[PDB]
Amino acid sequence: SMKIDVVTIFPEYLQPVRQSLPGKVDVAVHDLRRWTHDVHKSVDDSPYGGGPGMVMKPTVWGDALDEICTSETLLVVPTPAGYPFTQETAWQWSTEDHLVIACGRYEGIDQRVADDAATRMRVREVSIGDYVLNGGEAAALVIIEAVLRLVPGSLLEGPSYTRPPSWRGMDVPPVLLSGDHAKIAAWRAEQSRQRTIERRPDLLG
Amino acid sequence: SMKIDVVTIFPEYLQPVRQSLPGKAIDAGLVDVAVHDLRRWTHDVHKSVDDSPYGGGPGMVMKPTVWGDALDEICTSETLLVVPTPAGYPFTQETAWQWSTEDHLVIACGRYEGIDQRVADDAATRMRVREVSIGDYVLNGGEAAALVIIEAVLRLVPGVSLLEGPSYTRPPSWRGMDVPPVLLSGDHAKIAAWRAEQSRQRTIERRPDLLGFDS
Ligand SMILES: Nc1ccccc1-c1cnco1
Ligand SMILES: Nc1ccccc1-c1cnco1
Repeated sequence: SMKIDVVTIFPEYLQPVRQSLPGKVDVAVHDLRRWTHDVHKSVDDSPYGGGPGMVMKPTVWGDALDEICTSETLLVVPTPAGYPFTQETAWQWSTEDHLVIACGRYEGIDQRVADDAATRMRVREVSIGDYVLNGGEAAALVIIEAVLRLVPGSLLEGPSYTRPPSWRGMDVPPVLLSGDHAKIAAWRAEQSRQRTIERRPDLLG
Repeated sequence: SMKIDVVTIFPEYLQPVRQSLPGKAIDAGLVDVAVHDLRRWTHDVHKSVDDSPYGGGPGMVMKPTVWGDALDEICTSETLLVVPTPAGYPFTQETAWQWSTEDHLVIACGRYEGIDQRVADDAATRMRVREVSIGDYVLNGGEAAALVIIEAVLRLVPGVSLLEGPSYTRPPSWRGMDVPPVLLSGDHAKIAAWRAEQSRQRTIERRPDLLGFDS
């Protein structure tokens, strides 16, 4: 049984993932503006030390996490400056009772929010890849998907084929129709080797 | 002006593209994003898009016939066909910059155990095709990757190294935690330096690979 709370100023981004799950795991989405202070519902402010963009306010985020998090919570913060989120990470988090995902803008959440939370609960700042998003919402979607599909409920993969055996002048590799399953395995292994060399030589060292 | 077509068996799942950066870009007319139900190109009553794999293995493979018809209608020779897949070349910031100047992106979202390889092979005889991974984690399908790609690319469209260090804003003291004094000093040189040192610490600790170190 896993509970996921997402906090975001774009709550509608996450509805189409909440309404996708089967046997209700529970996924709840919260509008950050619930915890604003002022009639203007301000969530960000100018960065100390100058610079472009805006930093998300610690007083707002602090109130939101205070309400939603407990000592058992794993607080996940998608950020370009995060540790890499991997399948290993997904496996670890799949056994957790409570994930809270804090979605911020690219510019960031005041660092004191995470630092303060970390004195009471486990906090994980994570990046899903080396590209820049405008905010953490899309990364939250990726994390939610990768984690939840592992909830009870190396080399690259090579090419796959299905019917028909011949399509637009291209035949399915005859070995796959051979009924020689040791040979098929060996062929697939060689396809995986070639593809890993070509596309992901980093995986080979 | 850019056109993005997304083809998926879950068109409703691509509706998050309607807010945030992408939504604003669409509203401002800098991009048009159209989502297509793959099952529109089926002809049987059960609208079957998948079948069991040749050679054996777990799960199902998406049929080339349906994809071929869909891509025939949506793509031209100028199209950049994007296929998210765990076995793809890495999608990076460099890729996002490159695709940001494209006139037409078509994103094919796969489900089950993948799309028959001949779909990509056939398309490549007629247009540029890019199979890409957005990271080494396993998704159920290409839909979430499409959303990531769209966001990363659209924020670079005209009109729309080292890790970033910590950022701070008001108030200067919060829960007994103070903003680093150097940031309040207005000394642009000392601030630039502190920020450089923070990023170094963070990059070495979290992403040593960026600086050419192990793990
Ligand atoms: N660029 C970002 C901006 C804001 C929140 C997360 C990210 C992110 C996470 N992984 C890659 O990018
Ligand atoms: N795992 C997947 C399954 C289907 C379509 C894309 C992916 C993917 C791409 N990059 C990471 O995951």
